Amino acid sequence: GLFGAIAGFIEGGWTGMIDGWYGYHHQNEQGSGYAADQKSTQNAIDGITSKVNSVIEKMNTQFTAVGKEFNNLERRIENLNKKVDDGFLDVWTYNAELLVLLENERTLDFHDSNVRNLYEKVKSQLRNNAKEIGNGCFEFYHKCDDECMESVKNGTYDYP
Amino acid sequence: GLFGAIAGFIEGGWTGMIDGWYGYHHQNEQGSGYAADQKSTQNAIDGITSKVNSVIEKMNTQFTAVGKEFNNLERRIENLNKKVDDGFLDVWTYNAELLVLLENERTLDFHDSNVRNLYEKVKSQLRNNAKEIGNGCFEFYHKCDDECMESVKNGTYDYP
Amino acid sequence: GLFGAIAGFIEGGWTGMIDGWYGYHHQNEQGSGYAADQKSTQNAIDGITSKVNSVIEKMNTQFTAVGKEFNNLERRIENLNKKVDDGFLDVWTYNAELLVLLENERTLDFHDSNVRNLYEKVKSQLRNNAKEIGNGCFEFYHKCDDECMESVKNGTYDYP
Amino acid sequence: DTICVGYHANNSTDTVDTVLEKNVTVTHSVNLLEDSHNGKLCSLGIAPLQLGKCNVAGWLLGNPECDLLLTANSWSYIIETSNSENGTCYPGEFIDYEELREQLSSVSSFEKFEIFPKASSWPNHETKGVTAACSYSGASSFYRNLLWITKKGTSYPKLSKSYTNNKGKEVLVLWGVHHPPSVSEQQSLYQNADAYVSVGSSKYNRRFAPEIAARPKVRGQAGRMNYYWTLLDQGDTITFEATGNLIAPWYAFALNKGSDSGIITSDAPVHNCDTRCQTPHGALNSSLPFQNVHPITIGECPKYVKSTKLRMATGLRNVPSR
Amino acid sequence: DTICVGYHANNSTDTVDTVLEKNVTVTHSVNLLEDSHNGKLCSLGIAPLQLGKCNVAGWLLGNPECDLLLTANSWSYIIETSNSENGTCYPGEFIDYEELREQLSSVSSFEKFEIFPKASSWPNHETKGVTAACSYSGASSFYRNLLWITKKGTSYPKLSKSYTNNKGKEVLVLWGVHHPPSVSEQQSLYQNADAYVSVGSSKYNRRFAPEIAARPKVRGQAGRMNYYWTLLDQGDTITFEATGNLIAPWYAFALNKGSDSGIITSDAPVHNCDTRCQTPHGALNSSLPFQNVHPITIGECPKYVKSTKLRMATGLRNVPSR
Amino acid sequence: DTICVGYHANNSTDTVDTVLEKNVTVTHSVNLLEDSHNGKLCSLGIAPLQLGKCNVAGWLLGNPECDLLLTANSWSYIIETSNSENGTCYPGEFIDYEELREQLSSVSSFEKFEIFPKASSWPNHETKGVTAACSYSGASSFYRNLLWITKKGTSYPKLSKSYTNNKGKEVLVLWGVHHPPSVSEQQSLYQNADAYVSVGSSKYNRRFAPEIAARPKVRGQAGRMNYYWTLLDQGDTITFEATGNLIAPWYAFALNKGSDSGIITSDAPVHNCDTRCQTPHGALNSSLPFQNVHPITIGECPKYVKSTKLRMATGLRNVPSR
Ligand SMILES: CC(=O)N[C@H]1[C@H]([C@H](O)[C@H](O)CO)O[C@@](O)(C(=O)O)C[C@@H]1O
Repeated sequence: GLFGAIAGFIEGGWTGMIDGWYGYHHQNEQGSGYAADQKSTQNAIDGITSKVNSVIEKMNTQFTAVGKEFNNLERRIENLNKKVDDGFLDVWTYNAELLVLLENERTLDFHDSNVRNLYEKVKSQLRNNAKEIGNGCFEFYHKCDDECMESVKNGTYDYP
Repeated sequence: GLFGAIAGFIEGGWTGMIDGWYGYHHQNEQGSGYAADQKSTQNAIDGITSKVNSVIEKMNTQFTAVGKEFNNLERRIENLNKKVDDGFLDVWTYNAELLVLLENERTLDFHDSNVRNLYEKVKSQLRNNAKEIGNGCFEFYHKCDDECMESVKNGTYDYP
Repeated sequence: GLFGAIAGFIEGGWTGMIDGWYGYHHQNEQGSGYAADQKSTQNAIDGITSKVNSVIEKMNTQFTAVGKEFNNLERRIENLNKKVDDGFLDVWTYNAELLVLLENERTLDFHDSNVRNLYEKVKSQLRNNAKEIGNGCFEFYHKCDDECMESVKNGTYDYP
Repeated sequence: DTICVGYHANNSTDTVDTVLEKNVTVTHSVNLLEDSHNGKLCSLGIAPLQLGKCNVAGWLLGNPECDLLLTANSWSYIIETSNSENGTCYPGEFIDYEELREQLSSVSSFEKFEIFPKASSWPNHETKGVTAACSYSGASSFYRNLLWITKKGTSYPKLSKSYTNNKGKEVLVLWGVHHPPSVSEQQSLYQNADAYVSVGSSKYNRRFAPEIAARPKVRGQAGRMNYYWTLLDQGDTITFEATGNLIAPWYAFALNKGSDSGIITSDAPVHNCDTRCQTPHGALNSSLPFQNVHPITIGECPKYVKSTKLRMATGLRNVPSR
Repeated sequence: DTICVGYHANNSTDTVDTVLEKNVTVTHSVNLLEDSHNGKLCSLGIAPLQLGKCNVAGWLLGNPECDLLLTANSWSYIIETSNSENGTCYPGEFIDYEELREQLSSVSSFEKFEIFPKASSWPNHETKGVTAACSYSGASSFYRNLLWITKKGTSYPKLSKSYTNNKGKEVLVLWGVHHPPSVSEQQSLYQNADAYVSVGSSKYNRRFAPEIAARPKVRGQAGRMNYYWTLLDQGDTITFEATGNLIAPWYAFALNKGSDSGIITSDAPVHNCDTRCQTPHGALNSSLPFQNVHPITIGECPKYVKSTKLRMATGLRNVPSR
Repeated sequence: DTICVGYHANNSTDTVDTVLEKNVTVTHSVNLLEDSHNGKLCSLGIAPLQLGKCNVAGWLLGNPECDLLLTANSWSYIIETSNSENGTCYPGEFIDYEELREQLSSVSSFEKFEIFPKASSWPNHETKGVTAACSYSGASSFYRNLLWITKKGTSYPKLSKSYTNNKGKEVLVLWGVHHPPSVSEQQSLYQNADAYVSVGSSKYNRRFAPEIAARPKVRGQAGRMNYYWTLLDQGDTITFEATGNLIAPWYAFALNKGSDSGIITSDAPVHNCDTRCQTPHGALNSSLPFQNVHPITIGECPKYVKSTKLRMATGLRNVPSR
């Protein structure tokens, strides 16, 4: 919600858009329907994948036995051990909990940014050839056939 | 400052707006004055509260005695103990110092975002019915009575 | 790429702008050329410097001998020691790897934000006195001499 | 007509650090660092054991200077002060002492009882075992919980007494072994030059010989005394056999160990306040994640940290503009 | 004609936590927390040693109840169950036991051999050393790997046997020292009241005396037995000399220690599945960074954590708003 | 006419990793990871003690091969090389050795002095105590700091010497106890078959018996020697009594312990450079937070990390696209 698009000025999502994360709708006299934007979806899929790999795999791991056995005259060194185990417990629990919380915020905001950026890429091409009717929609002043919609999606629009 | 609103294109803050974090000013022939936007303020108050709770309370804590007593022929194990205590000191000091620094940056940027988003929610409603005079102000081309201001704040404006 | 400017709607960078991080181009009948925006460049240089100092220097460091020597009947306490050393290895490796990854994302986004913000500072001054021709460029409707460009860079433009 | 968008400002002088900028004034903040303490030593639900002029050794053994103490019922941790010297008054080594201190640091039931009554248990032997090293009100005395058994005029017969644990708790039994400085002093005390002390239970078996050796005087004594202990299990039976040198148990303790804890050394006053976290300088009223009061604590404590400020912004950048 | 910009939604009910907001429904997520286990005890490439009704001591010594066991070849860790009591059957102390357990927890080659054959090595001495404490099928017996050497009718001559290590591995040698309850029992077993046991190698030298002392009966025995061990280096030579009380080595073990490991206590079933990470309740199929299954593990393990949920968003905020 | 907004680019090939993207070229960066070392062993303000062909034991005891050494004044840490074998030349156990090494690893004042002069202190006894095990230039010798006291023709009288510490520092006193292989060798060396060695001070009391036992030859010796030590407090008085087997102190050391440190094992050259952080391969010029040079260090060190690259962007994404 940091970029005001997802759940913001674009009020809802499309369950109808099954082939990707971000995309377009469009309505013609030749029909209508959904289409994902491959470039940004694939970029996001790629970025988020690197993110998950980083969190999962940058974790270094040493072969360790952990358990220790001390007799009833070694209580002090038994408690040192407990202190170590408990210390790492506290460190890992906290930084794990907060790592997920923080990365989760960042991830959702990342998606929000991609939607706002995509919306702006369209707005920028169309300029005053369409009117921003709100909710992420542009209404063309001219007549926009299938080849022309394809150009807006391509990023090829070309018209003052 | 990441979203250029707080301390940016809206140059300063209002000590006159006492009933919330973000809001409006407005000026009529029926007078003028401040008013907080309850929705975003409450949303921010909620979000920031969750943030503080997370940092304060996700911290797990184990009953631990910490002190150890070793005799003058147990120096090695005494230093192991010192190594453990000192190690956690270094870990906690660093990740605490940087956690505050990082979250602080994020919090301020969050507030900045909320102001820009609010400013855009207005801009978007008014469209060409008012002129952006800068510093977060819109000057109406028509005549805007109390009920009408209330509509802009409501998000109900309704007029081409 | 979070603010869609660097590598986005401004497609490329200028190797020709040697005196700073962000800046302007401009083209006259008196010639053309690059110029860095000193305020934002210096602000970024300052911010990023503080960032690097924080990461490098908030790190607390204790005098420690680390090495321990245990005989062949002290195997348990030798492994406790190994557990401690290995535990901090895992902690420091992870939080270091992820700290660089996360701060790197944030740094690049910071630069992106500064370019978008600078672009908007210009857009805001010029208003309808120039046309947004895309790629970060504005084309004046009037005639813009050196003093006048200097005014836009100054933030002094002044004209409806 | 107009409408402006804008944000809050106030007279706040709260200042926080960010990653890009230092000393940034904000409208609202919270402190994350506990940096002050109680000034007092408190309870953990339960109150601490105060030893005052004594230490754990002196307390357990019954140093004559510790009579005005006995306050044991149950405790959450032990407190020793900088005035805690009266402990082992007859010079010697207290075996596995740090270990015993650790295991005794939190006890949930603790009652002293007469394991071997001075009167009835040692016929054929003595009871003039006192020393100027362990003196009360000027006169020579001895530990209240131990008995210095000596020869009854010219003869120290092999002694043998046993105890069966029926307290339904662990029983802590302490005893001593005397090491005379010379071979002739071994004679005048316990007659038998070839002497031994033997303790035995289900999980304890040791023999001791008198380590007769020339050494310097400590507290006016060239002799030494070694202190030993053990935790007698319920239903078990410890057994004492000796031909000399046995500083026998007089009182033992029946106890219920909770979970371990610690000993704090501090001259801070003890109060009835309650706390989840205790440090030597005072208790932490702590629900914050970090503290910089003291690294060595007992309880559920904020993480010790070397920071001096960890202020976390909750409000926005404060820009009042006058 | 219209073109709209928009984002995906679906019937997902996945829910994640963010820093600003809780319980946020998202279109896609991954779990970062391993929170379930195998139910089984597995291999680490190699299989674990199961002791079953025995424990390490009983196994090594040859407690008569452990005959139906001997399955040693090589193992990655030791498993003991809650039914693991038959170990030291004759009461006494197993010296440096926890240490031996740790060093024996993962062995890469392990073969039992007859160090000193019962038949040929002890002429001039006995072989009726059995006890009701160590009994098989009702009859009194003794450890299978140790020999209770006693006097041959009225005479216990100074015995002296040696062994040179030629296995090309370390050899683990165990032995015992008997402590009679009385001075007369010392007589009827080993004649010589003044008795000693002496073990010696390149890096091991110790002498033992019989600690004759009155003590309670454990498993019907008032006597005690102390168990000792050592790791004999390749080419080295351990030597045994005694005038009584020697519970001699009969079998020793030649081994190759890998790197250390651990012992797990668990009643979970052993299977042939393979794992990189083993916990007492089961194995973790773990490639995730964190787990909350169990703090005490063996292998390459995700970090133990006290969380109950660590779901990480990959998708966007889901608002199906149809 | 047209003004443009834009950003810097250059010929930089610096490459950093982000959370979303790998191998991203940027205009400016800094390294956070120290990944190289000095090649040298340095000082910590103060210089290290080099033992060279000796080790701590051989140095302290005065192994005859360590004469060309004595360079003690004060040091920040000890260095041993892979050529450090001449230490305990007469076979035996150095008691609490690792502990002594740790406590001696950094000393701020250290002076050798003659505690008991060979000439004057032992009338009634010998001084032909040498051995082929401890030889110099082919001939049989002995430790320079210890005296092998033997019987003066057919008689070893009970010896008794004392020392009072007046150095105004702690005094480190070492001594030995000889364990002959046979009962007859105990005779020809110290006459008295029943022999004892007794050391005693304010906080040290021990007795030793000759553990006469058959064992293998090490360095041609079947006998053994146990080495002991203690830290004599200022004003205290250690006392030696013996009837044989005492390998007496000849030289002791008066020292001032600083704070503890460590021992590094390395064949790297020692130089006069200065460092805050020392590793076995070399010193780290380190003011960076992390290093991957070596886990085992002495001093104020960057955190050891298993990374190979920790490059932190300071500049922007470098996009020349021309
Ligand atoms: C009497 C004496 O001080 N030293 C002698 C030792 C010791 O008798 C043995 O080391 C005891 O085990 O033996 C030698 O064969 C040796 O080391 O060359 C001759 C040497 O003179």
